[PDB]
Amino acid sequence: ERILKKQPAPVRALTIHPLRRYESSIYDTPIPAYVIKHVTIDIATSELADGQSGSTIQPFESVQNLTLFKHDFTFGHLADTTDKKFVEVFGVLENRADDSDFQSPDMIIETETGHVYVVEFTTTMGDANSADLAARNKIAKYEIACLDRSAIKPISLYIIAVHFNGVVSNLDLSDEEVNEIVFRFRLARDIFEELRE
Ligand SMILES: [Mn+3]
Ligand SMILES: [Mn+3]
Repeated sequence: ERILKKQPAPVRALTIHPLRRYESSIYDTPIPAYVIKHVTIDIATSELADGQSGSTIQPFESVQNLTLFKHDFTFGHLADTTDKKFVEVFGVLENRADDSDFQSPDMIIETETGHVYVVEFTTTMGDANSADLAARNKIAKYEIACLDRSAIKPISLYIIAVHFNGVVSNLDLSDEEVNEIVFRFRLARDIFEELRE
């Protein structure tokens, strides 16, 4: 029996924390070798020093999944790929299903206190300004569904947008957390360019 579910109700509203720009600080860090075979990927995680950026990378990968490989690999240490829909957490609104019910952000996290956290990941091959635009596009994509459902349980909407030299996010990230996202993105780009052949 979970006593945190017995609290007075929180304000039912949508919270969006402000987007911040983060720069990576990877510097001259070893990047693991990879071997691609017809795909399977063996990543030489033995080459990394204990605790350096990249410690979340697993040595073996299997890859219909090629188009989203860069996205899924970059954020794989934070969330596995999902098809969890708004409707699985909230049910339909106004007694009629619509397109918003079947949107699927990267994460929908429910807490005992009754808040819901919606998290969306995205990438860009451009610069930091491109990453900010990508983050704002994902806010635009999910803001209507999150606002409407905040009437049921309060929602906070979080975005992580990665580029080659940093992250735009409204999470409060450490240098090491920024570096892990960027490090994985850079490696995913290297692998993807060879996979596309
Ligand atoms: Mn997704
Ligand atoms: Mn995404």
